[PDB]
Amino acid sequence: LERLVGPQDATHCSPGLSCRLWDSDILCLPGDIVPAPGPVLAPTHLQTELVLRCQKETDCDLCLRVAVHLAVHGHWEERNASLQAQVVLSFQAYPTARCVLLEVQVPAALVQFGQSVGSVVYDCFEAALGSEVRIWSYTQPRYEKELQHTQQLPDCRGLEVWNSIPSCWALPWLNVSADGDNVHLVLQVSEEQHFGLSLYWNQVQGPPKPRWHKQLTGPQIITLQHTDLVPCLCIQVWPLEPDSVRTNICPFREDPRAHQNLWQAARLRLLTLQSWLLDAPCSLPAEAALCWRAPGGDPCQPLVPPLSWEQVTVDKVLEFPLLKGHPNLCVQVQSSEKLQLQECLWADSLGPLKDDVLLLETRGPQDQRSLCALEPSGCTSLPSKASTRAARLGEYLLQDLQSGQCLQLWDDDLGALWACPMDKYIH
Amino acid sequence: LERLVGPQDATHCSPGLSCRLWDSDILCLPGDIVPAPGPVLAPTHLQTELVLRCQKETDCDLCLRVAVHLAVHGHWEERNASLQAQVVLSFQAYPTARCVLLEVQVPAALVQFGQSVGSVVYDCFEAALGSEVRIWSYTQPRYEKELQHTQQLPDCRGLEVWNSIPSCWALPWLNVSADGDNVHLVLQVSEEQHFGLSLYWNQVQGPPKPRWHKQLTGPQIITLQHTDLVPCLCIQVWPLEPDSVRTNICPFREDPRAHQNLWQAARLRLLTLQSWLLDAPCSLPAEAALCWRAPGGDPCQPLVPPLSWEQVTVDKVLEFPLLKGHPNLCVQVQSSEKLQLQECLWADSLGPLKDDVLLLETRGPQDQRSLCALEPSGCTSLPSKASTRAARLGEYLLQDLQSGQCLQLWDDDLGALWACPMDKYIH
Amino acid sequence: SMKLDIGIINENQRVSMSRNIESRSTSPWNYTVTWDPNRYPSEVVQAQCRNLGCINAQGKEDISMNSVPIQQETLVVRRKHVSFQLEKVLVTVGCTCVTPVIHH
Amino acid sequence: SMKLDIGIINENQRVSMSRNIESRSTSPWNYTVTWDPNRYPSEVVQAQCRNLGCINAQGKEDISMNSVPIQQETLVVRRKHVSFQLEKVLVTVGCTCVTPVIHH
Repeated sequence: LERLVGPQDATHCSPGLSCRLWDSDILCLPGDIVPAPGPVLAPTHLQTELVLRCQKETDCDLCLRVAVHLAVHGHWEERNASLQAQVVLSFQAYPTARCVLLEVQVPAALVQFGQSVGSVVYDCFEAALGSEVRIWSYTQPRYEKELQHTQQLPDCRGLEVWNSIPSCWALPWLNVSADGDNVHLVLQVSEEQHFGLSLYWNQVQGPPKPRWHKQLTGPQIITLQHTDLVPCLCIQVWPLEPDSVRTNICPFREDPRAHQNLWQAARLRLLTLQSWLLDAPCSLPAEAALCWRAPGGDPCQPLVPPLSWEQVTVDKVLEFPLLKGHPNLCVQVQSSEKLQLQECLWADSLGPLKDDVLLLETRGPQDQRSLCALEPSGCTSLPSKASTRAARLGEYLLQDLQSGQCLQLWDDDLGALWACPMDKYIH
Repeated sequence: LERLVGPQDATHCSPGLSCRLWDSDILCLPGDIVPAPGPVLAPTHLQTELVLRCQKETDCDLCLRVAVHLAVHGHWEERNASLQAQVVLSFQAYPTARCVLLEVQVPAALVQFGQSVGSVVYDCFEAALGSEVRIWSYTQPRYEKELQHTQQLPDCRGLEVWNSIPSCWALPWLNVSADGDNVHLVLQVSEEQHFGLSLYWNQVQGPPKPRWHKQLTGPQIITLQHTDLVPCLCIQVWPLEPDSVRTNICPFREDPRAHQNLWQAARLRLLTLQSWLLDAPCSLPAEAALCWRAPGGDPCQPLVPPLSWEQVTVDKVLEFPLLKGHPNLCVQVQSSEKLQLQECLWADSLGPLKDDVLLLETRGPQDQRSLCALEPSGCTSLPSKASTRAARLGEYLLQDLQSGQCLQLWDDDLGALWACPMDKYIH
Repeated sequence: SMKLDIGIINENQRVSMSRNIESRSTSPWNYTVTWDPNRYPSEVVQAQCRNLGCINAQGKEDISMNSVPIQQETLVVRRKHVSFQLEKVLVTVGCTCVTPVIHH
Repeated sequence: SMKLDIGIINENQRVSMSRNIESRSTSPWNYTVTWDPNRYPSEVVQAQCRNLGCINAQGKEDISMNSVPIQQETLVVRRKHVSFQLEKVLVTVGCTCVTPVIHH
C-alpha cells in the first residue's frame, strides 16, 4: 500500500492468489513462444508506482513497485483446477540490470478463461534519480509477447524526494552573512566532505573571470571583505567526485554595496588615439560620451550636442568619433542616468590640461558658420558683449580660427569642434 | 619453423612428445595451487615469435607464436611411466582475450625428474599492429605460479610488415604531378574507399589555416593551379572510419614556384599609426625597415641608418618606431636578403606622396646638429655647393628647420628625422 | 562440461550515478538495443558515436579531434536445443574524444 | 540448475583496431588489473579517470569539464567448492569528457 517500503524485498498478491518471490537475481530467458497446452496465466499489463525504500530515516532511495496483471489465456480445455505460473520481471536501468522470478498459484475459483485472476506486486527495483528504467514481464514458458514498460524517474526537484533522500540534502549548503562587518560564506557540509569551491565574475560573452579556486575538506567559513563584492560575483560548489552536480548562486545581483564597488574598480584605458576600452568586473548597461575639462578642475561639460551618448559594453573596444585627440577631452560614463566615470584618456599621452577654449561652430542654411565658445557658464555665441573670458577675446579668437591658429577636433556636414589656445592672451 | 603460418591453428611438439590442440576458446581457470601427487609436468618459460598468418597474399596479419617449455616437477616417487599434462595458454590483447587448451603426452623415456621434456608451440594468437599483448601459461590442475609474458607489437614501420599487411598498404596513397601545366594530387585508393581530404597552410603558432575539406569516394585526381602553391601547403588524408590514421605530407617546402607565389599573396596592413601587420600564407624569416619614397616613383631608399632592419613574424602586430606618420614613408620587407614587399601604408590615410625633402640630423659631440638631405643620389650634407635640388635650397631648408616649418618624424639622443615641404619652392 | 547456477552473484555496487552522459559528452553517442530471447542478457545495448569528430565549445563538429568508441568483450549466456553456452559479444559502451594519430 | 559448456562462442569481430586511446583521450584514464584464479576471466581490467577535469589544447587540466567513467555491468564465471556461478562485476571501461550538470 504505502509510499514507504522496508529494506527487504517482498511480493504482494491480489485476493485469493499466492505469490512467492524467488529472486536472488536469476538467469531469466524469455526464450521462444510455445503453443499453450491448455489454460495458461498471462501477464496482461505492467503498472509501476514510485516508492521510497528506507534502510534508516537518513538513507532513502527511489524504488520502483511493479504490479503485473494476470489473466487466464492459452487453449481452452473443459486440489483440482488450480493454475500455476512463474512470472519473470526484468529490470534494466542503464548501466545495471536485475531479474526477479515470482511464482503465482491461482486457486480454481479464480480460473475463468479469458478473464483476470488479479495481480502480483513487487517491492521494488531501486533506481537512481533522473534515470530512465525499462521493465519486461513474461512467463517461463513464454506463451505470448513480453510486456514492456519505460519510466523516466524524477530529479531532486520533487516534494517527498527532497527531505528524505541524501543525494538531495547531502549537497553543499551555502548561506551568506554580511552582518559581521565583513562577508561570510557559511558552507554547511559533513566533517568528512571534500569539495571544489570557485568564486567567479559572471561576464556575458565568454563568462570565465577567475578569482578563486579551492579544493577543501569542509565545513568551512570563507570570509571576504565588503570591498570584494560585485553584482556578477557567483559561487560554484561541488563534491570532489566525478560528474558531481555543481551548485551556482549569484547573491549580489541587486546588492547596493556591490554596484558601489563595481564602479570603484571600473577603469577606462587607451589602446590608441581612436581606440578605448571599458574595464569593469561586471557588465552593466551604460552610455558614454566625450567631455570637455577645464584647467580650473573637475567641472567637465559633456559635448551633447553635437556628439551623442552611445551605449558602452564592458571589455569591448570603442572607436572614438573625433579626428584629433586633446588632453582636455575626457570620457564620461553614465549608468542608470548617474555619472560613474570621468577618465581624461589623453592626459598622460598629450597632457597636461592645456588652457584652450573650445569653439562649437554650426553651419546654418546657406552654409553660415556660427561660432560658440564652451565656457563654465554654458556656450557663449561669438563675438559677444559678455563679461566672460572668451567673449572679451571673441574677436581675437574669431581671427585665430579663420587664420587657422585653432586645432579642428571634429568635422561634420552640420558643424565642427575647435580647440583654440588662450596661452597667447592669458599670459 | 616459418615466419608464415596458414589460416588454421596448429600445435607443434619438440621430439618425442605428442601435443593435441583442444582450443575452441575454452573456459580456463588457473584455480588454486594443489600439492603434486607425484611427478607433474610444469611450464618453465614462455617464448613468443612474431609470425604472419595469411589467408591469401593480400590479407595478412601479425600473429603470435608461443612456445611453452615443460620440465618434470612435482613430488618424486620411484605403456608405463608416460606423463600427461594439459597446458592452458591465455592471451589478452586489450580489449579481446582468448584461451587455448593444449594436451601434452610425454613418453617415459623423456621423464627425468627436474629436467625438461621440451616444448609445445602454438600457431598463433592474432593481434593488431602496435598492440600490447599479455600471455599466461599454466597446467590444469595448477601445481605452480602462472607464467606471464608481455609483448609490445610493431607498427607498420617494420620491413616484412609493410608489403604483405593491408593495414599498411590500404592507406591513402598520394602522388604529385606538376608537369600537366597545373598541379595534380593523384590519390591511389580502392574504388570503394570513402576518405577525408584536407588542404591546409601549416602556420607556426596556431597552425590551422583552412583552405579545403572534402569527404570523397576515391580514387580521385584533385587539380590545383600553380598559382595556389605555397611552401606550407600540406595535405591530410584519412579513411572515414573512427580513429583512422591521418597521413600528412608537405611537398612544397623548397619548391621555387611556391616561394614565388607566397610573396605575391603577402600584404602589409595598417591597424593604426603605430600598428602594422604582415599577412602571408606561410611564415618565413624576414627583416623589415622604414623606407623613404620619392614622388618621382618607385626608387625607395631605406633609412638604415638611423633605423635598423628588424625581424618580422607573419600574423604578429608590429609597433612602428617613429613619432609621426608620413605618406612618403613605406615599409620594406626582405627575406634571404632579397626585397619582397614595399607597401606605402600611409598613402590612403595621409596621402598622396608629398613633395617633401627628408633631413637626417645627427647630433655630434658637444651636441653639434649636423643636417643631411636624403636625395636620389645619396645623402647630401647641408648647406652644400652640389647641383642637386636640396643642396640649392640648403640655406632655405636650414631656415625652415630651425624656424620649425619642418615636421619631426623621429627623435633620439643620437639624431632626428625631419620632413621638410618643398612645395613653397618647387611651384 | 559442468553445472551452472540460475542465481547470479550481484555485488550491488553503486558507482552508477552519472546521468545523460551520452548527450553531455564532447564525443556524444546514441544507443541501439539488440534483442535475442535465447541469450542472457536478452537485451545487449550498443553505443554508436554520433560523429567522427568531437563537439567544440560552440556546439559544432571539430574534424581535428576524433570520437572513438570504447569497446569491451563481454560474456552472454546462450541457450542451446537443452544446455548453456558462453558467448563473447563485442560491446561499444560509449565514446571518448582523442587527438588523432597523425603520421607524417 | 543446468549444464554449461567449456567452449566459448567467439564471433571474432574486429572493430578493435583503435590504439593507446587511454592516453590520447581528453579524459585520459589508467588501467588496473584485478586477479582471481577462480573467476573467468581471471583478469578483469578496471579503468580509472586520471583527472576530475578534462585536458585542454595546451595539455593542462580544465575544471570546467568533467572526465567521467563509462561503466558496464558484466558477467564473470565463478568456480564453487564443484559447480559454476555467474557473477555480475561493474567495470569502468574508459572515460569520456562531459559538460557538467550546473544546477542554479
